[PDB]
Amino acid sequence: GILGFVFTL
Amino acid sequence: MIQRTPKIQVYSRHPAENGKSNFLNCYVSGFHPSDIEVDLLKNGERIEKVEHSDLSFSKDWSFYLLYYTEFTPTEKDEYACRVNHVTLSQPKIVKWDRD
Amino acid sequence: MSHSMRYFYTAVSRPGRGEPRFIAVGYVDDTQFVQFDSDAASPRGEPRAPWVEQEGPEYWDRETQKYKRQAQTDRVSLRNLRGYYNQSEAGSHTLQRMYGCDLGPDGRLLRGYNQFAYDGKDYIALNEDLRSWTAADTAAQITQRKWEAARTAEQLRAYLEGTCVEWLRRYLENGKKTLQRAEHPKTHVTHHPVSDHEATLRCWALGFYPAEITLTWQRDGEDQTQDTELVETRPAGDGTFQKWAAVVVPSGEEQRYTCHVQHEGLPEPLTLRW
Repeated sequence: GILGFVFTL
Repeated sequence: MIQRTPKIQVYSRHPAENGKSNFLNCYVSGFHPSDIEVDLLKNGERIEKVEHSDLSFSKDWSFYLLYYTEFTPTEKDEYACRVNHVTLSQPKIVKWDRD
Repeated sequence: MSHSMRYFYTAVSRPGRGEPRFIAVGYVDDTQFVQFDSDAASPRGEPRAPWVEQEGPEYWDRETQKYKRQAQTDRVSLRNLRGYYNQSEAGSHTLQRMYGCDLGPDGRLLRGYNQFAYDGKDYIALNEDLRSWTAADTAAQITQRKWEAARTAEQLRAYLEGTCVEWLRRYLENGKKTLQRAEHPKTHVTHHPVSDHEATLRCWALGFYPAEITLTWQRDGEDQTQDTELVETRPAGDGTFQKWAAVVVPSGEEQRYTCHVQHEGLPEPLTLRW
């Protein structure tokens, strides 16, 4: 199951 | 900006025996960037129903893909894998060698 | 023994040819279980193993939703990276990510990881402690400053030490027959004359799982590692792997050569002869 928290470089 | 050329291996899933159903593989690896075209050839002509793995990559970040089709080898039929990539001036053809 | 779950993400911009493509694949050990491709006819999380196929539509819809959200996000990251490096609008660029976790014989976390590359080069990596970063260059130091301010590592550490492991554990239960068994290589040795004084001996290993293997030619019991052609380990297409190792030998000396095969699925290493 993938990480659900996202964020940009 | 990395540019790395594909390593190509063409091989069968099981040791080839004439008249026995099998799977022909072309494994392309070690390449960058990710766009690539891969064809499997039978007697010089493109094999129609060819499937492939989804794009993945190795520890050094270089990409790899498996292209494959079911086939039944015979004594005379010749198979090859043809690949094109930004690093190649012309599509590169690797012939299948049973060993 | 121990197991891993790893995700691999690739986002590729293509200015003037629509928005960047996003492709993800997931593995438990050496077994693919999922893929998502934004360019797929229907972009959805796709099962690739029987032991996630029995996960119901809710699990799949949630995975799909998260993949789409990730893909959009990675498109913003590509935009940001173009800016950091003062790169033109027109060129195509690649962002890769790998992350995952490993667990041990007791089902407990061993380690987690999360690394990023830009245009095929190391960009920024979460350090082994899961609390700090290593930036490869000046631009990556910007991302470091940004993630330090935002405490991004805390989010990543919580997932990697917690939910990543819970998933891995669940998948290991569901796919035990597949996942917790090694398959020994099937071997054979071939021979080809090369000239009036040399021949090639080729040592084959087929059908093995996991991918890790060592093939070594020896002469009189001693390694000839420096003189062997070793091919990269390659997928058979059925979830197993293949490799071969070849050595060119003086014709007539073949009886002194042995191929040594080491693999998890072997109780003892093999010694083979032509």
